[PDB]
Amino acid sequence: KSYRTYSKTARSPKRPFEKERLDQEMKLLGEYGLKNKREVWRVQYALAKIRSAARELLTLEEKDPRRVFQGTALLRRMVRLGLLGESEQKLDYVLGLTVAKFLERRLQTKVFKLGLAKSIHHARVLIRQRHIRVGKHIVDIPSFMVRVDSEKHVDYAITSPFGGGRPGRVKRRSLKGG
Amino acid sequence: GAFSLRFRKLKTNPLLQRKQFGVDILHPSRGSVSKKELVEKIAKQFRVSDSQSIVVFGLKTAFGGGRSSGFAMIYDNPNAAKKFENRFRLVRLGYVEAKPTKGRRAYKELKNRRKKVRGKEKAKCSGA
Amino acid sequence: ARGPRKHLKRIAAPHHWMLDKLTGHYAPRPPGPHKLRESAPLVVLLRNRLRYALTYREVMMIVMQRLIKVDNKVRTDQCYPAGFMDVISIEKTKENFRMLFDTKGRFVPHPIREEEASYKLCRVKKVVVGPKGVPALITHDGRTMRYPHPSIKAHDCIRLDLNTGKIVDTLKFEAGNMAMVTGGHNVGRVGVIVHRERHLGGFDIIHLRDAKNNEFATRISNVFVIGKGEKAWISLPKEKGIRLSIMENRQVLLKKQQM
RNA sequence: AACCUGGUUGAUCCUGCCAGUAGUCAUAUGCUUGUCUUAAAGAUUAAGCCAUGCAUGUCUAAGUAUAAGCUUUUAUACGGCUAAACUGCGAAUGGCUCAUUAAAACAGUUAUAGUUUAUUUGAUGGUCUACAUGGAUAACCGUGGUAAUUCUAUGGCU
RNA sequence: GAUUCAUAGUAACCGAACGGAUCGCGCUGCGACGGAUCAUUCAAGUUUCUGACCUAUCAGCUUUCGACGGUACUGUAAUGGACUACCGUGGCAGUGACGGGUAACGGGGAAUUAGGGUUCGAUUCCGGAGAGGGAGCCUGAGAAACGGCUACCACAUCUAAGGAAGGCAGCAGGCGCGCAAAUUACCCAAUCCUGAUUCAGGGAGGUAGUGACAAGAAAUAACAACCUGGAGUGAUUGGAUGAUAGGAAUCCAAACCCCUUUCAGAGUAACAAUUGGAGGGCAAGUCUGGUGCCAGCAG
RNA sequence: AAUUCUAGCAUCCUUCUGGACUUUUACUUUGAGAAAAUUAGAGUGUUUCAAGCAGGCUUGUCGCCUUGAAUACUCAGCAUGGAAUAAUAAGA
Repeated sequence: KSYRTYSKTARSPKRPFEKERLDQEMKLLGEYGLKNKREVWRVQYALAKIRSAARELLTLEEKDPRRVFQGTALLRRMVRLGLLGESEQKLDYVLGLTVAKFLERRLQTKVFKLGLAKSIHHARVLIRQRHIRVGKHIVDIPSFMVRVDSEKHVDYAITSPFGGGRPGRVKRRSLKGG
Repeated sequence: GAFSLRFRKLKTNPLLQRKQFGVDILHPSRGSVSKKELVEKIAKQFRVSDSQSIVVFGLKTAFGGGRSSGFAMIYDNPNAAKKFENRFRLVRLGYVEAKPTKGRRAYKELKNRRKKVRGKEKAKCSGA
Repeated sequence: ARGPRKHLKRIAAPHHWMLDKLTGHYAPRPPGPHKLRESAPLVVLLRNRLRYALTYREVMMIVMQRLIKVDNKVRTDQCYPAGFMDVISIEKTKENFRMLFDTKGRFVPHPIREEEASYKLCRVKKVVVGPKGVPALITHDGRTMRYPHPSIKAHDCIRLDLNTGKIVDTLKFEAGNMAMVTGGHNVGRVGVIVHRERHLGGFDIIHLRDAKNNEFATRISNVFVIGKGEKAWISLPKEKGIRLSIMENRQVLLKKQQM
């Protein structure tokens, strides 16, 4: 009845059990500090939208007015998102993307890359416990993905102990208790 | 803790005898802003006569806190503001006391009984 | 079935109003001078274009002041179909709005001068003899002007006076006369008329040429003569009905938003 | 991701199915369940059957006021405000369901020189006691009938 | 594009239709209502062409009682075998007529990871049909109406036994069918609609409750110092956010949730993650007890 | 200069001032008209995201961006440029 669209962000692979596949996915969990195999398949699916878009465009012709429009819009996203570097703007380059390029751009890594978090796991806990101001307002969610002008901007939230606020609750219990 | 006011989307509306605009407000430290405190500050900004001309609604604090934004609507006179504005918006402010009506189910049960009696029907009013 | 439908639904509304999907199950339903899908009701001007009203309630509170007029006449109904080339006049503010088609294919109230807001154009649907052997035009608006010139034929516009009833300035329908499109794919585009094909049976079509030398076609029902070969009786909206390209409309828009 | 593994033989290469695997923004069902956002839900079989309550009514300066109604202003036809009732308009929209139905319906595409159209918008029109024609009907008052209903009769006004 | 069209003219016809016996604010303005013809608009009725699932263990259908056509009525809002008189003998079919089946309303669409396809579409929009089964009809611009009426049939209510009234495939709710589906809740505030209408009404519609049908995000820990040494372990102590419970303001038609900020709020972080497997296919133990072609597993 | 399209000249119509003739279609090209929702898709930090169609600048007050909400998609039917291919017609 209600006019609300909805979609599925991921889908499971055809083979359940392959030692080639399970090993290479487990590295991506171990590097970037992920909860479960759905978080990989999300990005697996998200790439294949962008990849199948370029695969459709690249078959045609460089002077065709569909490709010059829809290509330049797609390349703007990859430059904005910090996914493809700006030195190469060819549509061909989008194909040479991998899942490691997307997973380095999410906020788990860009905290750690920043280095405030120290360790991949710690960085996820800092995000979820209401620290880390991205731009103007604070962000609670690991799978954010940063737009490259915004990346310098990540900093501890004004509120909170790292930030310069009330020291949570447990430090007060020690301080008032003593 | 105080707050910083800064309006947006202003539209002077002489047909309706009122000015409409989104407020935007910045409040580091403080948790939210009450409308009784906001209507005092927006009065002295806009150089108004009477608080009762002004009426204010919406106000979501954004995610994180510090920032918030809402709607507002400065009339001229309170008597013009009482006419054109619906009563529920005024009531939160408290300019006008709430009107105690009877229930919707109770009112419906009168008129179906009122169908059955022709002639003088007004004995059904006291009977219900 | 069984009679005329009193409701219209959102989504089943016209797209060129640009009523949203949420925030209502139904949409306002406009019968008046103009058709349902070749008009826009007076509510969605006030709330969803001009931004005077917030709600459907507030439009009743505006219109029952008797502040809104159209064609120097007060229309009290909130769901009155105000269509192509109608003047709107509000006395408070002292500003007037002639409704034209935007280049994208939308209604927009184009603001105009006080002396210009007297007159308006009406393209004649046909010409026909009434009783006592008197001649009579009929318009797209559904007016019926009577005692014209013998000059005036079908498919051409006449400047009405409005302050008085009578006609003032004719126009002819020929090659080298300015012409806006009112419907179909090429709506909101204005160009000189190159040529028309006859096709003796049904549906005459006209090829015509934009001021940047783009050539495009429409049926004669959609075509609406403004004025002479270059120049125009009326004031035009933003872009003057060029309709620049898809990549151009991208480039101009994102260049704007960076400020 | 334009994908393939197990099973006929002492063993091999085939045809060939069976089984495995994955999806459903498809139902049902088992065990488990901390949080917030959005949200399908008596379709499948019984278009089977229904207690009770509710879902269609409506008044403006502008059709008709002698409530034996109200209200302070005090009006020789009529101060306003209004129950009730007559008149007008609506009730043919909306909502629900899928049993019918296979060039039927429906879809896109014509035609109406083969026609009706409340309303809206714009036109038109002296040509047939004229300082004003007629008599009944509610509500209301008096009064009954019937076990019982949105049953209503006789009598008197306008 | 095209007429016997518009329109004018001539000769008469009928009453069965218009040419205002109406109302408010203020020699004179404004608009409320009524009604005729002509456009106009919201429509509706017919109508051209093309398009569909299975079935030939359905091959010949249609007709004197309209089947195909012709003339002249009649009837309709108008065109028509739509209907009636006479007259002709046609029309459709192997490119599937006629008949049967559908666990068949049609389409816009949905699922399905090359391309081509296959299956689904009761269900948000647009048509269509129906209000237990059939049929008939009044009023009106419009209905063969069912929250209108008349009748039969099938169910069923009250009766003082003469009679009277009923139609939830509207919203809740109940019985019954089943593998299979929610509250007899609050309000017109939003969205629109009807009316004599700025004001009244609306189970249309919206808000809440039930809700692992479904879609999205992501807790169940992190970091230190103090054995394996070529970064991982080790309940060894150690100090550093919401689940929850109650305020504040905000939201709301009135509650409620979200988002803010608040006093309390974890050390086997007892605030304890389960569901299926471990011969092969299929990722993962020639482990240890019990059972002995038994019980059972096993797609 | 490649790649498009087009006028002439090797004997190439004309009735006029764009259409009539070239047998007829299919085919292909461009164009008309065809509701939205859904689908792909332009733009935009709903905190991310599924979504949604919003927003964004700013001590200025007839606020501005003469604000955005693009566009595609929708056999048979109507129209049109064209030299092949294939039907089809014919045979002053």
